[PDB]
Amino acid sequence: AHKSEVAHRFKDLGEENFKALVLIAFAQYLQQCPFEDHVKLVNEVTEFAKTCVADESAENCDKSLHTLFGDKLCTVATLRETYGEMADCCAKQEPERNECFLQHKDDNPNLPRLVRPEVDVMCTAFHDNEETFLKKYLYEIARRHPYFYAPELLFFAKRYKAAFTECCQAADKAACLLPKLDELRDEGKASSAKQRLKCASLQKFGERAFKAWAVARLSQRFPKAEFAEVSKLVTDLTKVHTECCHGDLLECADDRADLAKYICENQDSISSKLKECCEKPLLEKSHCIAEVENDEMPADLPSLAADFVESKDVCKNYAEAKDVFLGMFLYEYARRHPDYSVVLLLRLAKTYETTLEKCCAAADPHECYAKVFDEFKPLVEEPQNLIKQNCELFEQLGEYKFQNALLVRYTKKVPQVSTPTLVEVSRNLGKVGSKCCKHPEAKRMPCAEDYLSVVLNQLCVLHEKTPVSDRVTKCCTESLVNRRPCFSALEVDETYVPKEFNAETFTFHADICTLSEKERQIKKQTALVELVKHKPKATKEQLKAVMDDFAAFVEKCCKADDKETCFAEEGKKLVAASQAALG
Amino acid sequence: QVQLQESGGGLVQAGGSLRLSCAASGYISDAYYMGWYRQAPGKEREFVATITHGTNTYYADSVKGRFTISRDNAKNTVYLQMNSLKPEDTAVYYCAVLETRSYSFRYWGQGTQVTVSSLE
Ligand SMILES: CCCCCCCCCCCCCCCC(=O)O
Repeated sequence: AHKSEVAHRFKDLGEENFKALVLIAFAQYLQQCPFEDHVKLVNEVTEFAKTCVADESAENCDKSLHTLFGDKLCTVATLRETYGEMADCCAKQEPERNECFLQHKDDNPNLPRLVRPEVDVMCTAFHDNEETFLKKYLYEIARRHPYFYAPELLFFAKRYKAAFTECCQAADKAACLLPKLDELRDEGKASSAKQRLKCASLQKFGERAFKAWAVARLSQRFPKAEFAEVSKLVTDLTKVHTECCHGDLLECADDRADLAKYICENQDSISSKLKECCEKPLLEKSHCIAEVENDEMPADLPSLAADFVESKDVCKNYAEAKDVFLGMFLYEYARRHPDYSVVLLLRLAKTYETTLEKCCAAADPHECYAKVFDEFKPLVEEPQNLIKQNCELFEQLGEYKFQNALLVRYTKKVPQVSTPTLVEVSRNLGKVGSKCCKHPEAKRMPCAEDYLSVVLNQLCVLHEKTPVSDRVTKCCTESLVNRRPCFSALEVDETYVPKEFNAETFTFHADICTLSEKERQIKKQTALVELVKHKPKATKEQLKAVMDDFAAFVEKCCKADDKETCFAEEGKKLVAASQAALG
Repeated sequence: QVQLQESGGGLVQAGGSLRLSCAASGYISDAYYMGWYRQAPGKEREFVATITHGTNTYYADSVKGRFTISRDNAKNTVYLQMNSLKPEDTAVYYCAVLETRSYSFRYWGQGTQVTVSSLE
């Protein structure tokens, strides 16, 4: 919608962001091409933009960035050799050609696993050429997550750069740098899983359920706004999500900019925490708004019992506009409880809808739904207590031993799941507790909700491949709102037959003394799951003693001169003593 | 203390056999156990085989199934049987005496040399 599309986007983004967004885009489309080849492609597109910035009437400056990036994909000589069918996409005319490329993006490309180099090597290269160090970082991540939103990844690179600038100028760099890198890698993987789950849930459960989720979250974010303003923001927010899932980078960035412009031009009627966000730049504004803290809940709100319990003309409004009346109930309840999780608010709204659906059809509706608010209390106290109990357990045991507590609990919950899946789930949940128990209780539940939603979905899609547990399949075949309580409601499997003993499962060698602290813990936790599977009726006292004996067994044999004999003699004694202690 | 001396090492060809002996000049108590280490050219010291209790044998992965270790408790001599020798086995072979509870070194040997050469 401009005279020169490439010259305008270059001015809005600047040279810094333009180069990075083009680098991320090429790596996501052409995942198998080397790094230096993408660099030469970025500098060609970047230098062409500078011609249009100096004269918008120059050659090819009138063309949109889609067709300029499109035929630039068709300029590579190996197009058909590396990506067979893709070269035939180029015979199609835009827009029919850009959608042809989105098909070819490989979600799981055959590339080597990223091995983190030593701190000395990474920073001797970070100071050698700082811009090249960040470009390779973007190149290797973008071609392994082709659907990762590019400006989102661009913000990780800035945080990735701020760590190397700070950490590697301080003595004992690893104590500063490595925890910052592992923290990001976890948040980056969580961001990738969240972006994918937002799209998958939008298409699986329908646009109505997606809108209901946004109503609860935006009402928590913007409690001073009106239902008409919140309901409109939900429609536009869903419009942006529907467009952003299509895969187009520029279309998704433009819609995010439009919504950011509307919210910034109506601050006095939305929320008061946006004066700082609305002076940010084009890519920083939408990201800033999506992370804005909740505005102050208004003062002296009326009780929800008036418009939803203590009113004769209530069932009529439910039949007047069901989704609008329920939407008002979601809006009024969410704005007053920013400490509740969105899924929790959806349970209450679903419970309220289920009550009215049966109450109005009865003889006396008012006396039927008179105690509908009593049904909400057992649904609110359950997640409140669950978080409080586990945060006290985490504060007592620390992250590692807290994972071991979740390990035994879930392996006794469903022992049919494969061992690496239970370890991955229990470790990520321990990370969630380590991430959210730091916050006050008014922020613990919203903090844990987004992380727990993907963690249980990873378990579901992993267990979907090889179904072994009928209980896990049942809890996974539930609503996203009912999926979490389904797992927590499960008790220990009484009919689980213990698996036979395997010596190689509990046998350990001198190689365990060379891995890092993380992989070494993972090996103990893997044996902990297998120990529970073999003796599921074992008590917590009997398992804590074996785990404590395991720590001394690994600690002794790693400090010994003859580590080979130590792991063989002590392990042969440790297993025989543990097997005799349990029975 | 007690001295250790290795005997039986030399020049052998690939696929051949060789027997290494290691006699101690003193009584090896029921505590201490004896084993074998090797040091390849340009490589650090490496575990080979060890024996304790008189029947418990523990070998390294590279030599498992090819080397066999045994001890004559009354003769104060540990035996290392080598079969299906490979050129990678060319190293200085030491026999050592170690404590059981701590698994630490106590007595080191002088070290006999074994060189495995291709048939050519
Ligand atoms: C919840 C309030 C948000 C207000 C601003 C909304 C900005 C548009 C959101 C569209 C998301 C599409 C890209 C998702 C990437 C991400 O969330 O990590």
